[PDB]
This record gives sequence, structure tokens and C-alpha cells, in this order.
Amino acid sequence: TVGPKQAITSEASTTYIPSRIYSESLLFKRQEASLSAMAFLFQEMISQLHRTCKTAGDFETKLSDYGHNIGIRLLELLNFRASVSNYITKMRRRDLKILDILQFIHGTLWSYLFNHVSDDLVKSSERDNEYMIVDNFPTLTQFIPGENVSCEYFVCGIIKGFLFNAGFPCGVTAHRMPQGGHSQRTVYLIQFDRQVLDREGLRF
Amino acid sequence: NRSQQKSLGRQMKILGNFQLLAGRYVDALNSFVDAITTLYKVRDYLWLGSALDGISICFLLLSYNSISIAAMQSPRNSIMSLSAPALNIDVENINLPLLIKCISDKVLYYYDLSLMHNSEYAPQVVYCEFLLKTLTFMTSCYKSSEFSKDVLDNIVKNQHRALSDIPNSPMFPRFEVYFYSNKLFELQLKEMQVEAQIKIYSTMAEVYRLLGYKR
Amino acid sequence: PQYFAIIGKKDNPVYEIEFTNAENPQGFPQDLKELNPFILHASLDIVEDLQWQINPTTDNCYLGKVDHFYGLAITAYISYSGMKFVMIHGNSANSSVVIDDNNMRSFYQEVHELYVKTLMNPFYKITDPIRSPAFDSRVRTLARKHL
Repeated sequence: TVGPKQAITSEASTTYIPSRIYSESLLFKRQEASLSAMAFLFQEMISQLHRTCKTAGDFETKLSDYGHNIGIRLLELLNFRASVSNYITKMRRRDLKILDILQFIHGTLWSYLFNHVSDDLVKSSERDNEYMIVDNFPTLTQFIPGENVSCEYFVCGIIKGFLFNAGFPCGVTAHRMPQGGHSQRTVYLIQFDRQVLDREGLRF
Repeated sequence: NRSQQKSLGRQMKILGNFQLLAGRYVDALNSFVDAITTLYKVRDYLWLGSALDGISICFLLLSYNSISIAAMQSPRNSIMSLSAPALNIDVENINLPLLIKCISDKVLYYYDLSLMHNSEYAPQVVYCEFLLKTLTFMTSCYKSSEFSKDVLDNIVKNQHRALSDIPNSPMFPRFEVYFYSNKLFELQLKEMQVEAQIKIYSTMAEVYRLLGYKR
Repeated sequence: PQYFAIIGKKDNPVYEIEFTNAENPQGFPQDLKELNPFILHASLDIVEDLQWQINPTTDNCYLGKVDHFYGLAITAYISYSGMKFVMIHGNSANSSVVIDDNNMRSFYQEVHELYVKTLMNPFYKITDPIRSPAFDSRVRTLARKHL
């Protein structure tokens, strides 16, 4: 009973020290787990959502909401640990262009989620506000037959959840472009809206 | 003394400036009457207002105190009111630049920003002469302060200057500096007539709505 | 005395506390009930204006005193997720805040650390008030040690 939605309390500074209850180190210890356990939890996720949903579209939106609830957490944790606690620190850039948060994703997010850095990151020549984020080998979903793409939305559900909470609202879809020796390649394309673009249209 | 006759000539010069500026009202469209104490021509009363403004500015600069910057405001008012119609008053602009560089520092060469610089200089004369005798007229003999028109000075400044910001690509006036000039606006302000307060907070609401500063 | 707040993106507060010096056992005379929520919502406008710009009036997470208004120095801070850490400074006289940027910037840094510790809970979703007494205990010890 400290902060309700009803009032504000007034208590004096330099009073007595209160009790010590719960604390934890924010910086990561290096922890590893097998790929099989997270793959088993991932297929159990897709199995339960296959069980309790009717058609493909709202299944995809529910999986994207599942990814969203990791991404909105993950933004502040990765930026605070890239600016690293009680140790004396200096905060980061807090980047605000479009072309460097995608650089931040392709550099730090994919090398945080996985051992390897993300592969390629190109724009679209035919239209602006379309950005291609591509890998060669999806390590979330390498265990499903390749003709289904909807099970690939969870990771781009992260990316929308990484982007909308960072101040750039957008929308993502994913397709599979079988280019080269990689049969599954998994393009994720990011559709922004107009109302952000003219904002950076206003900023020269 | 020469101070009393110079102050009476300055008061008559300010009255001549206000009357001759008031003479060129309603554009003189078909005003061919007898015209008592007026000219009532196409551009004569604006030119006589400019000449009276130059004489009033010369007399106020010679008398170097709240009445000093009234003619400096009235010169820009005459320039703007003539510039509602056609106007080419570059000689009066050069006379105002010469008098303002003799007394103050102009340091500006921009179109329609010299009036804003003149008004910002014109606030400083009343700001300096605040620490003086509180009552000097008789219509405000039982007043409290000269704050009652000191607020009307910078509200007519904000009204004449905020309309210049109409587009957002070549913004001549940048939102931040006029928001921070509205920052030091909030003086004592508690006891005043209620019609004055509802109009002055309506002007602050108007400039904030036009600026987009919604909260 | 200082009023401290953390405000959401849809203009709602998740944390609010007011802490005073013990000489004035009652703090903020008559401003506390009416003026202090309204001037904070007024300052949210100009913090929303300066969040997207590049070169301020470096590093964009901290910023100085954002306005000065009835002799109150209002100091802000912008987190990575968009949360805003506006906290005002009152006194009977005028107040100096820029000399405490050696200390108050660090105060915003570990209360940002505390907010990241709050956010990592999977049960705690955003647009929820931070209804935890442990958070109060840490932020008032940080208010004591960063006075």
C-alpha cells in the first residue's frame, strides 16, 4: 500500500533507514541451455495455439502478441546492459533514426537471442518504408516442414514489440524466399505507417 | 525650466502621434468632407503620422520615462498600418534605425523582424523606469502599478508576432524562444479586473492552440 | 521539498511520491493539492517536444532543467521505452539544480535500474501502477542519499 490511483503520500527526507527485503544483480551471468528444451517449449506453444484457435489470422496475431510481450521487456534490459548498475555508468545514444535501431537489432538483439549475429539487412528499392531483415537459417523453427510460414511470426512478433514500444509504430509480416542453398531463408518485412515518416519528413 | 517645456512638447508630440495615427483610420475611402483637424486624403495622414512619429522619437531621445518607448512602438505601428495598404517608408525606416542605433542597439537586418526587435527594446524602457514615481497621470491616480498596461505591451507583441509563424518548413519564428518568452510572462497577476484576466488567458489559450502546445 | 513522478506514454502515472526536508514538516504550502499535478502535465508537452530532436537547446537519456515556473525548477529524464521521469524542485527561495547534476543524474540512473527490475517481471504489464512497498523503500533511501 504505497501508490494507489487515488492520492500521493508525503514523507520526510533524511529519516530512518527502512528494512531490506529483496534485491538481485541486473547484469547477466553467462547462462546456457540446450536448443532442444527451448524447441520443445516452442512447439508446445504452437500446439496449444493450434488447439485453441480457429483460423490462421488470429493465430498469427496471438503469436505476434506472444512475441510482443518479450520485446517490450527486452528493449530496456538490452539498452541498460549495453550502457553498463551501482557501478558508475554512462547512458547510451538512445537512438532515434530508423536506420540505426535496425542496426541495433541486427547487431545486438540477434547476437543476444542467438550465438550468431544477424546476416543481412537491406532496404527496398521499389518503395520506401519497407525494410528487409533476413537471415539464412532460422534457429527458432528449423523443426517444422517449410511450407508453413505462420509459425515464423513469433520472432517478428518480437520485432514489432521491439519497435512500437521504442517510439516507431510499424507492422511486420514474414515470408520465405528460397534463395540459394538455403531452402528456408525467412524474410521479415517491416511496414511502417505514414505518421512516423513525415515526422522524420519534418526533421530535414 | 527647459525640462518642463520639453516634457510638454513630448506630451503634445505623443498626442500628435496618437491622433495622426488615429487620423488614418478606415482607409479614407470617399472622405472628401470638411476634415476638421485632419487631412482625409489617400496617404496624407499616414505620412503626417510618420512625421509626427519622427518628431516624437527625436523629442523623446532628446529628453533622455515610460513615454519614451511609446513613440518607438508607434513608429512600427505606423509602418505596419501603412503596410496593410501600399507603403514605401524606407526614409522613416532609416530615421527609426538611426534613432534606435543612437539610443539602443538594433543589430538586425531582417524583413518584419525589426518591429519585433523594436518592441523588445521598447519593453526595456518601461522595465528601467519602473523604479520611479508610481503615479504620473490622473486617470490612474488611485491605481496600484503600471503592470496593468505592462501586460498589454507583451500581449500585443505576442498577438502581432505569433501570426508570423504560419508554415512549419521555413518557420521565421521558432516555437521555443516565444514559448520561453511566455515563460517569464507570469508575474504577480492576482488582483486585476476579471474581464482583463479572461481576455489575457484567452490570448494565451489562442497562442498555445495555434502553436499546438495543447497541455 | 520535491515531487517525483514516472509518467506513461498515454499520459498516466505509474509512480508518484512527494518528499520534503524535515524542518518543514508540512511541505509545499497549498501548491501540493492543485498546482503540482497540473504543471507536471504542462511540462509533459515540452518533454514530448524535446524527445525527438537531435541537438538540444548529447546522449538524449538525461536532459537538464526543462523550464522554470513560479520559481520551481522542473527536471526531466527519458527512459528507453518512452517513460518520463519528471521531478520538480521547490523551495521558499530560488533553487539551484545544475550543481546537483553530478548526483541527480546518478539518481535517475539507478531509479532507471529499479524500473528495469520492475519491468522484468512477466506478471507486471505496462499501464499498471507500481504497487510495491519495496520500490518505495529503495526510492526513499535513494532520495535520502542523493539529497
